[PDB]
Amino acid sequence: MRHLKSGRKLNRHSSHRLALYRNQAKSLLTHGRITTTVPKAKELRGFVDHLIHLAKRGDLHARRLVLRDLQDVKLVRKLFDEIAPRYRDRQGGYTRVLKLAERRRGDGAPLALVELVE
Amino acid sequence: MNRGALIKLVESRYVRTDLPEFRPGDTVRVSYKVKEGNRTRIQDFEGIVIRIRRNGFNTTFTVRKVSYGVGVERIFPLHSPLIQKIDIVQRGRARRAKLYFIRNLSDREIRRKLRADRKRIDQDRAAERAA
Amino acid sequence: MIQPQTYLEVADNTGARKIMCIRVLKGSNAKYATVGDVIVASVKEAIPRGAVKEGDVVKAVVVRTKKEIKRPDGSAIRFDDNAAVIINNQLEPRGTRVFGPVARELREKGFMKIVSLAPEVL
Amino acid sequence: MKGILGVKVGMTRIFRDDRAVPVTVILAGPCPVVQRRTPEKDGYTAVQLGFLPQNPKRVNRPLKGHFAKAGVEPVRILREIRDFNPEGDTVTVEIFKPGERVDVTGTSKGRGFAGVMKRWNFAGGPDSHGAHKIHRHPGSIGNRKTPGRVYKGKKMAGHYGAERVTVMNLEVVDVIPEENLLLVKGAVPGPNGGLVIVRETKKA
Amino acid sequence: AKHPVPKKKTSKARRDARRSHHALTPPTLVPCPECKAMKPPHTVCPECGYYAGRKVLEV
RNA sequence: CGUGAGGGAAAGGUGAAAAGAACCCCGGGAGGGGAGUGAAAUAGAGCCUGAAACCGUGGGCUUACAAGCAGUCACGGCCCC
RNA sequence: GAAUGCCGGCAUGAGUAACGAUAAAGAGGGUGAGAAUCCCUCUCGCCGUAAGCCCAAGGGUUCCUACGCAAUGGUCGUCAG
RNA sequence: CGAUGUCGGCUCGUCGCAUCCUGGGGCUGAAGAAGGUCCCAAGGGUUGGGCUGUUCGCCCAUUAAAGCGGCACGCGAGCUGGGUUCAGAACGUCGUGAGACAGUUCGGUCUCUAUCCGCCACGGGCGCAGGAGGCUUGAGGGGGGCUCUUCCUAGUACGAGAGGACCGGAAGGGACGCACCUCUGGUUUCCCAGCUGUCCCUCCAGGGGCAUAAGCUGGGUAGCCAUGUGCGGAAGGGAUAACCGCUGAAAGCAUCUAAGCGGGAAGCCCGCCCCAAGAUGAGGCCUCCCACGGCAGCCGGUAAGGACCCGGGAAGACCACCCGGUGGAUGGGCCGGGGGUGUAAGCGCCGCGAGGCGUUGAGCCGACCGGUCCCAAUCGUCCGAGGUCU
Ligand SMILES: [Mg+2]
Ligand SMILES: [Mg+2]
Ligand SMILES: [Mg+2]
Ligand SMILES: [Mg+2]
Ligand SMILES: [Mg+2]
Ligand SMILES: [Mg+2]
Ligand SMILES: [Mg+2]
Ligand SMILES: [Mg+2]
Ligand SMILES: [Mg+2]
Ligand SMILES: [Mg+2]
Ligand SMILES: [Mg+2]
Ligand SMILES: [Mg+2]
Ligand SMILES: [Mg+2]
Ligand SMILES: [Mg+2]
Ligand SMILES: [Mg+2]
Ligand SMILES: [Mg+2]
Ligand SMILES: [Mg+2]
Ligand SMILES: [Mg+2]
Ligand SMILES: [Mg+2]
Ligand SMILES: [Mg+2]
Ligand SMILES: [Mg+2]
Ligand SMILES: [Mg+2]
Ligand SMILES: [Mg+2]
Ligand SMILES: [Mg+2]
Ligand SMILES: [Mg+2]
Ligand SMILES: [Mg+2]
Ligand SMILES: [Mg+2]
Ligand SMILES: [Mg+2]
Ligand SMILES: [Mg+2]
Ligand SMILES: [Mg+2]
Ligand SMILES: [Mg+2]
Ligand SMILES: [Mg+2]
Ligand SMILES: [Mg+2]
Ligand SMILES: [Mg+2]
Ligand SMILES: [Mg+2]
Ligand SMILES: [Mg+2]
Ligand SMILES: [Mg+2]
Ligand SMILES: [Mg+2]
Ligand SMILES: [Mg+2]
Ligand SMILES: [Mg+2]
Ligand SMILES: [Mg+2]
Ligand SMILES: [Mg+2]
Ligand SMILES: [Mg+2]
Ligand SMILES: [Mg+2]
Ligand SMILES: [Mg+2]
Ligand SMILES: [Mg+2]
Ligand SMILES: [Mg+2]
Ligand SMILES: [Mg+2]
Ligand SMILES: [Mg+2]
Ligand SMILES: [Mg+2]
Ligand SMILES: [Mg+2]
Ligand SMILES: [Mg+2]
Ligand SMILES: [Mg+2]
Ligand SMILES: [Mg+2]
Ligand SMILES: [Mg+2]
Ligand SMILES: [Mg+2]
Ligand SMILES: [Mg+2]
Ligand SMILES: [Mg+2]
Ligand SMILES: [Mg+2]
Ligand SMILES: [Mg+2]
Ligand SMILES: [Mg+2]
Ligand SMILES: [Mg+2]
Ligand SMILES: [Mg+2]
Ligand SMILES: [Mg+2]
Ligand SMILES: [Mg+2]
Ligand SMILES: [Mg+2]
Ligand SMILES: [Mg+2]
Ligand SMILES: [Mg+2]
Ligand SMILES: [Mg+2]
Ligand SMILES: [Mg+2]
Ligand SMILES: [Mg+2]
Ligand SMILES: [Mg+2]
Ligand SMILES: [Mg+2]
Ligand SMILES: [Mg+2]
Ligand SMILES: [Mg+2]
Ligand SMILES: [Mg+2]
Ligand SMILES: [Mg+2]
Ligand SMILES: [Mg+2]
Ligand SMILES: [Mg+2]
Ligand SMILES: [Mg+2]
Ligand SMILES: [Mg+2]
Ligand SMILES: [Mg+2]
Ligand SMILES: [Mg+2]
Ligand SMILES: [Mg+2]
Ligand SMILES: [Mg+2]
Ligand SMILES: [Mg+2]
Ligand SMILES: [Mg+2]
Ligand SMILES: [Mg+2]
Ligand SMILES: [Mg+2]
Ligand SMILES: [Mg+2]
Ligand SMILES: [Mg+2]
Ligand SMILES: [Mg+2]
Ligand SMILES: [Mg+2]
Ligand SMILES: [Mg+2]
Ligand SMILES: [Mg+2]
Ligand SMILES: [Mg+2]
Ligand SMILES: [Mg+2]
Ligand SMILES: [Mg+2]
Ligand SMILES: [Mg+2]
Ligand SMILES: [Mg+2]
Ligand SMILES: [Mg+2]
Ligand SMILES: [Mg+2]
Ligand SMILES: [Mg+2]
Ligand SMILES: [Mg+2]
Ligand SMILES: [Mg+2]
Ligand SMILES: [Mg+2]
Ligand SMILES: [Mg+2]
Ligand SMILES: [Mg+2]
Ligand SMILES: [Mg+2]
Ligand SMILES: [Mg+2]
Ligand SMILES: [Mg+2]
Ligand SMILES: [Mg+2]
Ligand SMILES: [Mg+2]
Ligand SMILES: [Mg+2]
Ligand SMILES: [Mg+2]
Ligand SMILES: [Mg+2]
Ligand SMILES: [Mg+2]
Ligand SMILES: [Mg+2]
Ligand SMILES: [Mg+2]
Ligand SMILES: [Mg+2]
Ligand SMILES: [Mg+2]
Ligand SMILES: [Mg+2]
Ligand SMILES: [Mg+2]
Ligand SMILES: [Mg+2]
Ligand SMILES: [Mg+2]
Ligand SMILES: [Mg+2]
Ligand SMILES: [Mg+2]
Ligand SMILES: [Mg+2]
Ligand SMILES: [Mg+2]
Ligand SMILES: [Mg+2]
Ligand SMILES: [Mg+2]
Ligand SMILES: [Mg+2]
Ligand SMILES: [Mg+2]
Ligand SMILES: [Mg+2]
Ligand SMILES: [Mg+2]
Ligand SMILES: [Mg+2]
Ligand SMILES: [Mg+2]
Ligand SMILES: [Mg+2]
Ligand SMILES: [Mg+2]
Ligand SMILES: [Mg+2]
Ligand SMILES: [Mg+2]
Ligand SMILES: [Mg+2]
Ligand SMILES: [Mg+2]
Ligand SMILES: [Mg+2]
Ligand SMILES: [Mg+2]
Ligand SMILES: [Mg+2]
Ligand SMILES: [Mg+2]
Ligand SMILES: [Mg+2]
Ligand SMILES: [Mg+2]
Ligand SMILES: [Mg+2]
Ligand SMILES: [Mg+2]
Ligand SMILES: [Mg+2]
Ligand SMILES: [Mg+2]
Ligand SMILES: [Mg+2]
Ligand SMILES: [Mg+2]
Ligand SMILES: [Mg+2]
Ligand SMILES: [Mg+2]
Ligand SMILES: [Mg+2]
Ligand SMILES: [Mg+2]
Ligand SMILES: [Mg+2]
Ligand SMILES: [Mg+2]
Ligand SMILES: [Mg+2]
Ligand SMILES: [Mg+2]
Ligand SMILES: [Mg+2]
Ligand SMILES: [Mg+2]
Ligand SMILES: [Mg+2]
Ligand SMILES: [Mg+2]
Ligand SMILES: [Mg+2]
Ligand SMILES: [Mg+2]
Ligand SMILES: [Mg+2]
Ligand SMILES: [Mg+2]
Ligand SMILES: [Mg+2]
Ligand SMILES: [Mg+2]
Ligand SMILES: [Mg+2]
Ligand SMILES: [Mg+2]
Ligand SMILES: [Mg+2]
Ligand SMILES: [Mg+2]
Ligand SMILES: [Mg+2]
Ligand SMILES: [Mg+2]
Ligand SMILES: [Mg+2]
Ligand SMILES: [Mg+2]
Ligand SMILES: [Mg+2]
Ligand SMILES: [Mg+2]
Ligand SMILES: [Mg+2]
Ligand SMILES: [Mg+2]
Ligand SMILES: [Mg+2]
Ligand SMILES: [Mg+2]
Ligand SMILES: [Mg+2]
Ligand SMILES: [Mg+2]
Ligand SMILES: [Mg+2]
Ligand SMILES: [Mg+2]
Ligand SMILES: [Mg+2]
Ligand SMILES: [Mg+2]
Ligand SMILES: [Mg+2]
Ligand SMILES: [Mg+2]
Ligand SMILES: [Mg+2]
Ligand SMILES: [Mg+2]
Ligand SMILES: [Mg+2]
Ligand SMILES: [Mg+2]
Ligand SMILES: [Mg+2]
Ligand SMILES: [Mg+2]
Ligand SMILES: [Mg+2]
Ligand SMILES: [Mg+2]
Ligand SMILES: [Mg+2]
Ligand SMILES: [Mg+2]
Ligand SMILES: [Mg+2]
Ligand SMILES: [Mg+2]
Ligand SMILES: [Mg+2]
Ligand SMILES: [Mg+2]
Ligand SMILES: [Mg+2]
Ligand SMILES: [Mg+2]
Ligand SMILES: [Mg+2]
Ligand SMILES: [Mg+2]
Ligand SMILES: [Mg+2]
Ligand SMILES: [Mg+2]
Ligand SMILES: [Mg+2]
Ligand SMILES: [Mg+2]
Ligand SMILES: [Mg+2]
Ligand SMILES: [Mg+2]
Ligand SMILES: [Mg+2]
Ligand SMILES: [Mg+2]
Ligand SMILES: [Mg+2]
Ligand SMILES: [Mg+2]
Ligand SMILES: [Mg+2]
Ligand SMILES: [Mg+2]
Ligand SMILES: [Mg+2]
Ligand SMILES: [Mg+2]
Ligand SMILES: [Mg+2]
Ligand SMILES: [Mg+2]
Ligand SMILES: [Mg+2]
Ligand SMILES: [Mg+2]
Ligand SMILES: [Mg+2]
Ligand SMILES: [Zn+2]
Repeated sequence: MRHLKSGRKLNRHSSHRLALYRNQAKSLLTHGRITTTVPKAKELRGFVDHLIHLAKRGDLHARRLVLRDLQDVKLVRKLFDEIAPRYRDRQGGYTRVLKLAERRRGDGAPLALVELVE
Repeated sequence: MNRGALIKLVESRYVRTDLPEFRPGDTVRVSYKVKEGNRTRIQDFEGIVIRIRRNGFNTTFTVRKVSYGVGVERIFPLHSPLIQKIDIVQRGRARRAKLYFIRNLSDREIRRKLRADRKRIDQDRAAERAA
Repeated sequence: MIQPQTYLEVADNTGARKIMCIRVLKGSNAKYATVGDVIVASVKEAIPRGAVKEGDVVKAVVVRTKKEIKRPDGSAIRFDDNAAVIINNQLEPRGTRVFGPVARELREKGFMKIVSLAPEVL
Repeated sequence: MKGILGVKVGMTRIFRDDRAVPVTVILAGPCPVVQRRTPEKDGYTAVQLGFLPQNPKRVNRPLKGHFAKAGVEPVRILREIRDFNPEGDTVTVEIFKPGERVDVTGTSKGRGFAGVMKRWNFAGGPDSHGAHKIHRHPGSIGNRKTPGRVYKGKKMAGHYGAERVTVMNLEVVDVIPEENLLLVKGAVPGPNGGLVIVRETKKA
Repeated sequence: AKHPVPKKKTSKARRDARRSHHALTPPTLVPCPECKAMKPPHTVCPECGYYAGRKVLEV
């Protein structure tokens, strides 16, 4: 039973799954758009959206919280100066997932794009 | 529908607001209504509250004391109609929500670990200076 | 919540100090004894020259338990030890005084003398 | 017989005569009568109750004609109560009064594929003393050459729950008609949000 | 365990009967409203990169 | 294969003649389709003949209330000559 | 037609068990007919009395570079002992 | 004997009845209470320990009772391996010896993959003469079925006393079963905090990795749970068993019986709960579609509807089931509430300092109860009646 349990496992233990989310965030925040598997894409939304929201608050505390997951000061600086202000009036929904047509050849994995919204 | 609001609505007839706010580490005297034959009296249970277990109307709290060489703990529904009143006997300051660790401490070690909460003692003195 | 092998303190002055439940006297096959229930027990430790001695097979009533006791008012009570008072086949105490608090459930179960001999009834 | 359809909302407890009383709260009515079963027409007696209004843009045409013949707005759920002919065109919580006893039928929570220890309270095997990969296993399932088969109804692992269960003789603790609310003392099958049926008890 | 083993060779009939549920079902494909190419529903078109009526992707 | 003494296989055939398929077409190639050679190309080199088990595509009859060493005797239905 | 016969071929089990340490992955860029698997960058993890370095046995070109992917590689392969 | 694994235990049952208990009876050397003995009765129940490999048995403490047997001394492709039952070793004993002993003693490899039948679950197909969406009847199955104490009647009947009822009535239990999570108590792999060592970011401060597949520790929501909570065994009706009768001949009397009628068990049928029309004997009711083109047949487009695809779900291995798909609150985000943790960072102030106080129940913050179209269920496709005959 899994009744009302939230959050995928992605066949990873605690620290690997957390490092997976942190690494995908750095990649998405760096390039604006990435391609992953659909399951990874869907779980990445909530993770990044939270970091973007804290960037919108903008205070020192928020920056130190975000840094726990992103670590790269120049990247948090990009998040606060460039990324977050284009979401000033947007309340949630800072990322989007769109499914791709062709599967990955070596294992059939369905793929999806994740990107930051305009 | 809002199932949570309906539950809160069923509980509304039974919520009370006359009782004083307290924290784990405070010393409390619970005046509790008790049957014994062929009458019902009020018995006071006084001790350190070591746990407030919150769930709205279903919040409960646990009070520990030593009676005649034996430790005793009582769990009380915070909205029980059988509670006449609760008196704050002392404000203690703890560093954590659950004080189970005092079940293993000598009385001296407890007095050291749960020192008087000056900030909230003054708060009780300032208030209660009512008009 | 007492069963065979469980050790209990002796909350009286019979001379016994530790008893070991060997039976819950509650029917054909009760699994546990709580406050107010009677047990058969072996005396595992006694002070010199008491009414009961080590090796005696005695009856006792459980007067307080470490497993918290639930009550119809929604409250509960829990003691630091598992304690019993040694009784005769008439449910009367074999000592002349009982030590520590005792559960109020005892009164309702017909152990009136033990309830009165106690210093506190919770 | 008298019954009503409902939704299980959640559990709490009330205080009554200085006793804590565990209750399950049910949002029961109101239930329009959508069809009556008669001995002349259908060979038996029962009332088809309706419950919870529905978006008509979701109700297909044969269902719409069934409501229209009853003069009833589109409802999410149709269920029959056997041997019940209510006088009005709408059944509400007021058919029950405090102190009455009821039977409640729900769809129990679903364990999915359940082992023999969860499903049937089998004892399993030792966890040490050489026990070898059989800690939760059923043990023997039979005999030998006679009868050389396994009984029908043998207790084995498999799907468990998400089935109709009726708990009987539950005390109605309160009725709150303003909110179509029924308070039943005790536990009722299924999850919060689940459809339940509340009937007058068959225990005398 | 004691190494269970098939008792009899499976007949051609029983082998192929077991396989009566093995046929593939064809892929679900809709026309892309922009370039008319056949493509899975709810995917960005792989022929023109449109989805929800706008260009999402270089192809 | 065995440290070693020693053990110890499988594996033949295009066609009369290479005339062994230029060139074009799909394909990354493999493979094929045309062209062409030949009396013959299911003699095209994974090559004489090419059985059987075994696998497949097409067609005729038949089969989802039925008890079977699978056949045999009878009758009836359908298909074919 | 049988010798748990001999040699060979091909079935069944079956799209089943398994794919060889639970140190662990993610993304971007490139190459290419083809990329989870090759190259490059960033992030993550693991060893560090070793899972790093040198030497002797044994092995015998496996070394370096170019070209290549039928087979070998437990998948893939543009990579490679 | 080209192998039918062999004791005991554990697990899982099921059956017989020569019945251990519970229910119903006759006789009694049955006053009562308690027994004895036989009859009916297999529905349910039949405890936990000490010893020994033990079966059995004895013992301890209980119990309504601690029943006896069958199922390859039920069950090793289910487990165990103490015993027995190879190779080692020793004792007693026997034998000159090698060695020998249902004598003893210590040790001693128990095999990942289920094809068919069978069993537990779950689908796919076709059928149920038109095709569909609902709601149902219940043939037939299954589940369950236990029992104790105290009290009232009444210290009455009975008995010299001790003791002590029937019948009827009330309360409280034990074990078992089903469901549940309000309470009590667990878990809660990252929800919060504290801590050590090391390496790193960025020097301070603040943080991150690793120390487990949580480094350790104190806590802990939802869920899943028992130790926790609710509820069940019935009642009631019908027919019976042993047994007891009414009326009553054969047989002037007598006889429960030959005609006929009554009473009478935890047992039998029904009643309760669950499955159930593949019940091919394929049931019933409500509602929806329609007689479309071309040659009990076919071909294609439609109809009511349905499937696909997608967002999901206390539903779930896949499948299925259920909800939703912009005419939308389905998941994700964001907002509020709950809940947990327990006073963040930064700054000010006190201290030489570790620290302390204030800002501050602060900061962080999974799942729970809701709100909100910010993100995503875009756009679509394919099936699908024309109703045989008497
Ligand atoms: Mg489940
Ligand atoms: Mg699990
Ligand atoms: Mg969810
Ligand atoms: Mg999940
Ligand atoms: Mg997580
Ligand atoms: Mg995992
Ligand atoms: Mg995996
Ligand atoms: Mg992995
Ligand atoms: Mg890790
Ligand atoms: Mg770790
Ligand atoms: Mg999914
Ligand atoms: Mg998409
Ligand atoms: Mg796809
Ligand atoms: Mg590949
Ligand atoms: Mg609630
Ligand atoms: Mg409301
Ligand atoms: Mg007192
Ligand atoms: Mg105290
Ligand atoms: Mg009061
Ligand atoms: Mg002694
Ligand atoms: Mg004491
Ligand atoms: Mg239901
Ligand atoms: Mg199991
Ligand atoms: Mg269990
Ligand atoms: Mg169960
Ligand atoms: Mg067990
Ligand atoms: Mg166990
Ligand atoms: Mg064991
Ligand atoms: Mg073993
Ligand atoms: Mg083993
Ligand atoms: Mg094990
Ligand atoms: Mg087993
Ligand atoms: Mg048989
Ligand atoms: Mg199911
Ligand atoms: Mg009330
Ligand atoms: Mg629920
Ligand atoms: Mg095994
Ligand atoms: Mg085995
Ligand atoms: Mg096996
Ligand atoms: Mg094994
Ligand atoms: Mg095997
Ligand atoms: Mg076999
Ligand atoms: Mg075939
Ligand atoms: Mg088959
Ligand atoms: Mg192109
Ligand atoms: Mg050799
Ligand atoms: Mg050699
Ligand atoms: Mg040789
Ligand atoms: Mg040769
Ligand atoms: Mg030649
Ligand atoms: Mg030749
Ligand atoms: Mg060419
Ligand atoms: Mg080419
Ligand atoms: Mg080409
Ligand atoms: Mg070629
Ligand atoms: Mg070709
Ligand atoms: Mg060619
Ligand atoms: Mg020619
Ligand atoms: Mg010729
Ligand atoms: Mg030929
Ligand atoms: Mg030829
Ligand atoms: Mg020749
Ligand atoms: Mg040939
Ligand atoms: Mg050939
Ligand atoms: Mg052939
Ligand atoms: Mg074949
Ligand atoms: Mg064919
Ligand atoms: Mg039939
Ligand atoms: Mg037929
Ligand atoms: Mg025949
Ligand atoms: Mg004939
Ligand atoms: Mg022969
Ligand atoms: Mg052979
Ligand atoms: Mg053979
Ligand atoms: Mg052979
Ligand atoms: Mg042969
Ligand atoms: Mg051979
Ligand atoms: Mg062979
Ligand atoms: Mg094969
Ligand atoms: Mg083979
Ligand atoms: Mg498969
Ligand atoms: Mg298999
Ligand atoms: Mg498998
Ligand atoms: Mg292997
Ligand atoms: Mg596998
Ligand atoms: Mg392996
Ligand atoms: Mg591996
Ligand atoms: Mg790349
Ligand atoms: Mg690339
Ligand atoms: Mg690759
Ligand atoms: Mg490739
Ligand atoms: Mg590389
Ligand atoms: Mg390391
Ligand atoms: Mg070192
Ligand atoms: Mg050399
Ligand atoms: Mg070599
Ligand atoms: Mg070199
Ligand atoms: Mg080389
Ligand atoms: Mg090299
Ligand atoms: Mg190269
Ligand atoms: Mg290759
Ligand atoms: Mg290759
Ligand atoms: Mg290749
Ligand atoms: Mg080559
Ligand atoms: Mg290979
Ligand atoms: Mg390969
Ligand atoms: Mg390999
Ligand atoms: Mg290449
Ligand atoms: Mg290589
Ligand atoms: Mg033999
Ligand atoms: Mg053999
Ligand atoms: Mg044989
Ligand atoms: Mg054999
Ligand atoms: Mg038996
Ligand atoms: Mg008998
Ligand atoms: Mg008996
Ligand atoms: Mg009797
Ligand atoms: Mg008598
Ligand atoms: Mg007598
Ligand atoms: Mg008798
Ligand atoms: Mg008799
Ligand atoms: Mg008799
Ligand atoms: Mg019986
Ligand atoms: Mg039976
Ligand atoms: Mg029996
Ligand atoms: Mg015993
Ligand atoms: Mg022992
Ligand atoms: Mg011992
Ligand atoms: Mg034993
Ligand atoms: Mg024994
Ligand atoms: Mg013996
Ligand atoms: Mg003896
Ligand atoms: Mg007794
Ligand atoms: Mg008895
Ligand atoms: Mg037997
Ligand atoms: Mg045998
Ligand atoms: Mg025998
Ligand atoms: Mg024998
Ligand atoms: Mg046996
Ligand atoms: Mg036996
Ligand atoms: Mg056996
Ligand atoms: Mg075995
Ligand atoms: Mg055995
Ligand atoms: Mg066996
Ligand atoms: Mg076997
Ligand atoms: Mg077996
Ligand atoms: Mg066998
Ligand atoms: Mg042994
Ligand atoms: Mg031994
Ligand atoms: Mg022995
Ligand atoms: Mg031996
Ligand atoms: Mg041997
Ligand atoms: Mg030996
Ligand atoms: Mg010896
Ligand atoms: Mg000797
Ligand atoms: Mg001898
Ligand atoms: Mg001898
Ligand atoms: Mg001699
Ligand atoms: Mg001698
Ligand atoms: Mg011999
Ligand atoms: Mg011997
Ligand atoms: Mg022997
Ligand atoms: Mg022997
Ligand atoms: Mg010996
Ligand atoms: Mg040893
Ligand atoms: Mg031995
Ligand atoms: Mg084997
Ligand atoms: Mg397998
Ligand atoms: Mg099978
Ligand atoms: Mg078979
Ligand atoms: Mg079906
Ligand atoms: Mg189907
Ligand atoms: Mg009917
Ligand atoms: Mg029936
Ligand atoms: Mg049948
Ligand atoms: Mg039945
Ligand atoms: Mg009396
Ligand atoms: Mg008298
Ligand atoms: Mg009576
Ligand atoms: Mg009872
Ligand atoms: Mg809760
Ligand atoms: Mg809880
Ligand atoms: Mg709670
Ligand atoms: Mg708790
Ligand atoms: Mg975290
Ligand atoms: Mg650190
Ligand atoms: Mg440093
Ligand atoms: Mg640096
Ligand atoms: Mg620092
Ligand atoms: Mg590191
Ligand atoms: Mg690690
Ligand atoms: Mg950590
Ligand atoms: Mg520590
Ligand atoms: Mg805890
Ligand atoms: Mg923890
Ligand atoms: Mg929790
Ligand atoms: Mg329990
Ligand atoms: Mg009768
Ligand atoms: Mg006569
Ligand atoms: Mg007469
Ligand atoms: Mg008669
Ligand atoms: Mg009668
Ligand atoms: Mg009669
Ligand atoms: Mg009578
Ligand atoms: Mg009866
Ligand atoms: Mg009964
Ligand atoms: Mg049904
Ligand atoms: Mg039907
Ligand atoms: Mg039906
Ligand atoms: Mg039939
Ligand atoms: Mg029908
Ligand atoms: Mg349509
Ligand atoms: Mg799903
Ligand atoms: Mg699938
Ligand atoms: Mg539906
Ligand atoms: Mg739908
Ligand atoms: Mg749509
Ligand atoms: Mg629309
Ligand atoms: Mg939503
Ligand atoms: Mg939402
Ligand atoms: Mg929230
Ligand atoms: Mg809050
Ligand atoms: Mg709070
Ligand atoms: Mg502070
Ligand atoms: Mg601060
Ligand atoms: Mg200073
Ligand atoms: Mg200050
Ligand atoms: Mg909040
Ligand atoms: Mg959140
Ligand atoms: Mg939108
Ligand atoms: Mg709206
Ligand atoms: Mg389209
Ligand atoms: Zn397109």
